Amino acid sequence: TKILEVEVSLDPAQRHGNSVHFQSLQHILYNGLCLISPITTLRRYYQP
Amino acid sequence: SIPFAWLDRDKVQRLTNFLSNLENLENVDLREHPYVTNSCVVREGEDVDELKTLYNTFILWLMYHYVLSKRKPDYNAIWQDITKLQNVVNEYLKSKGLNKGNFENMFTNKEKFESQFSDIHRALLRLGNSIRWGSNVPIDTPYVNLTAEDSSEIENNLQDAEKNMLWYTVYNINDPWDENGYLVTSINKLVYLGKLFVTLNQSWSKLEKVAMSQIVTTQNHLSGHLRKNENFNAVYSQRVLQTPLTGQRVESFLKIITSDYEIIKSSLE
Amino acid sequence: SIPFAWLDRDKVQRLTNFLSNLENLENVDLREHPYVTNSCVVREGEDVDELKTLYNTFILWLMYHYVLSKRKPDYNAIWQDITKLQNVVNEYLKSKGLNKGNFENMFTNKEKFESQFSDIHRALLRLGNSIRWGSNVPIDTPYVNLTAEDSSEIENNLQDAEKNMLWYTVYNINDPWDENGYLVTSINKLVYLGKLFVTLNQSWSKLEKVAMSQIVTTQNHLSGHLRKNENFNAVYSQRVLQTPLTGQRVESFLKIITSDYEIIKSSLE
Amino acid sequence: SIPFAWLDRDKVQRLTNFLSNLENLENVDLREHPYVTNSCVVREGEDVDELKTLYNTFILWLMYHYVLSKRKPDYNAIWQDITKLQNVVNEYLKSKGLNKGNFENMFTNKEKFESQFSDIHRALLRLGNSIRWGSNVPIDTPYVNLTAEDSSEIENNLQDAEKNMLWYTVYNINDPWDENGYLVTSINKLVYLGKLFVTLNQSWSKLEKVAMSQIVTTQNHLSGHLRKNENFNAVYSQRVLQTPLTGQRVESFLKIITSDYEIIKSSLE
Amino acid sequence: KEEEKKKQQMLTGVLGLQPTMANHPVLGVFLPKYAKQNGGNVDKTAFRLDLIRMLALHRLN
Repeated sequence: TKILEVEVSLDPAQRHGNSVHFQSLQHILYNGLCLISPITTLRRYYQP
Repeated sequence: SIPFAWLDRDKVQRLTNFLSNLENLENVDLREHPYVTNSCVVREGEDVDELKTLYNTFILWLMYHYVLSKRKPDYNAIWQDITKLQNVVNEYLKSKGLNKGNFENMFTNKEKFESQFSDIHRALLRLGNSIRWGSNVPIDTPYVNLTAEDSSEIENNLQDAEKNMLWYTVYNINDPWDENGYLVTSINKLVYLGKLFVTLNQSWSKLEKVAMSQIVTTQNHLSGHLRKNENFNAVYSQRVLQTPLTGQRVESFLKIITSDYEIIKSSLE
Repeated sequence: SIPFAWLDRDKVQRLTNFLSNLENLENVDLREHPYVTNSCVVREGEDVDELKTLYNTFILWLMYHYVLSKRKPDYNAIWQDITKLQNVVNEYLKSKGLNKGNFENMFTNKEKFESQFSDIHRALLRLGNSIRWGSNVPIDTPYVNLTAEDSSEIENNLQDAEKNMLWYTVYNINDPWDENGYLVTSINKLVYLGKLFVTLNQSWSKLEKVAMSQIVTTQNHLSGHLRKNENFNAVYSQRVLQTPLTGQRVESFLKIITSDYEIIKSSLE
Repeated sequence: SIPFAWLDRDKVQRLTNFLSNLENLENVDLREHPYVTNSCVVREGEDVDELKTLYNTFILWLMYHYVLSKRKPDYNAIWQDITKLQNVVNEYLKSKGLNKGNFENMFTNKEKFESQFSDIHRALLRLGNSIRWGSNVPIDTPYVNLTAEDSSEIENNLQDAEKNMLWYTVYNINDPWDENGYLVTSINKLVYLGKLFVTLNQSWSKLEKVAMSQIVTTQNHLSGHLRKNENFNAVYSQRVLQTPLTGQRVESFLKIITSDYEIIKSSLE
Repeated sequence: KEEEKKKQQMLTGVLGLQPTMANHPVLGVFLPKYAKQNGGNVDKTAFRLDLIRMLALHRLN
């Protein structure tokens, strides 16, 4: 499982007013999974 | 025409085939083929080695420098494409739209005159611009322009051109699908062609310096070994084979030693 | 390298020469050159053609699409001149004077947008104004330009490009003797370059689509023939040659199928 | 080495002499020489002929089409003189003598309109009569250069071109009889060269269509005869000889049928 | 003879597999391909996972 950043800017209609250099930062959990309940057997192999 | 009748005709054919297919076989360097130097070796043991190997390797390095200066390809054909890409693409990049790199165009011309370290600096300053255009926000990453598979292939092509500057291939970087633009591919072309051009020129200067160092070393050893005799044939061989050489006098010297080959093979004791 | 099959060294050398001089010869189409396919067919009849020619024509179409993708020239260089001509001449004439064709300037702004097929539609309607300026009291004239032999040579060049997209030559229609005006010669330039660009992209996408369709068809027939066996080598050949192929995938798949040619020569009976 | 199915050396010499002197003999058409067709027959009567004369004629029509296609002369050298007359004489004559620049010569726009040339020539004959006698009504002579006996020689020359479009001649102009020198003799040369050009192109397309029609017919009959045998090399011959052909496939298919005449001589029963 | 030692060394490096498992078809076919690798810096774990997924592909009842 990898972290990936996303450097993306806005739509152009919000890019206009001195938001040309803005850079929204999006972290996306590539190849990971959601988790809902405390994992006990596989504590060695699963990182929250 | 073609000295050393006194060697084996098989070995003379070996040297003829080597000097005929030097531009065809890979790793063009006389150091990298020691069986040429070991096929150069003189019969009847070390007693005749101790004199004739120096003359034999002397004519080997002379012919090697000669066939290099005769078979050097033209590099102005690839510098023509470098100048074309640098002029057209950079001027339409900057003067046509969003002119910021006026000083950088100043730089590209002033460095295109005669500087190579500055061509490495331009490789930096154009990788910056290619990362600006290919993914449209400025950030820095080292040495990678695009396309990891072709990046692995370009190292193979540069090793091929560095080993054989006589027989080189231009890669034609461009991509049929359009995942990065025309201008990004043009910067890819210019970076690859600049590295190729400086690779060919520096490998050429390396081979020419090695060849002249070997020729001067063989002159010193051969004159020091022919110093002993006071025969007229010996002193005439000294006064012929003692003269200094340049890169543009080696052809006349090869003609002179070919014309006076009989008196120096008689002068060999 | 150059794995092909159980074919003769003669036939391997033939296919070597053909896929090397693909950009050299004209009318580049594997249907138009059937000698490649009967060089591809395997010795000793259909008892060993019935699987091996399926594999071998599969290898032909893979490496044919590979050498197309590796040797496509970049037609954006001619679309750059299309943008320069269409921008500088057309919009600025119709703005500087005769301020009625601004609807047609919105049309040529959408022509500047990458909708080439619909863009080159109504090149007649944007040629009629060039007819009006080349000859007074505007009539309808033939679509290719004013000089008769240049008009025929344009069509000859377009047929040459349509046969061989990989090797194309611009015509450079400009003349110092100018009975025809400067701006309408720029319009002639724009029409010729637009036709050249759309013709190259149509023929390229045509042959690319044909090659990919043939690759998928040979995969379907070859998997259907490999279906029956349940040995591990046979089902591994099924799972390798069953993998989906797109144009970005085909080059990595050619590397994969070399490293699996090491087995699937022996995996085939 | 021009491979033939089952022939005598006399018949091989006859067919090779026909394909060598195709451009030398008159009445260049394969249907006009029955002795070639009679020499194409195979020995041992109808039981051998019913299987093998189909393949023998299928050899001969392919080889005829290939040599005919290869030995096509350039038809642009005569159209260069047609444009030299049409551009320099008639346009400048109309601009000088105030004939308001009729574009009927430029209705061709290229050497593709083999239609309406007769109307162009009728307009040229009216212009020639009006130049020669100032106030003429249209009169019913085929050449308005005021010519009779060389008109008969011109009809003879056009018949000779119809017979041999591979090798052609251009006749002359003459001036013991001087009426209009640069003008109506150029009208004669333009009319004669137009009729010669359209005759060469129409007879060329006639022979090419006849040859390809006979090749497709022999494909159909020969594959219908060889459909029955289910043997290995027999259906290998079926898959070789089943391939469809056009005007440019035929060269490569001739190479195919040489390299498979290596086998399909024995493969035939 | 050196190639056989490379094959056997890679076999012991993968898992320490016994020759009884070396005779298995999935091994018999892939040990030669694992010979033309692992001379590089690649990994030891990659070969274990590769053998896992290939042995799995083999056994689809």
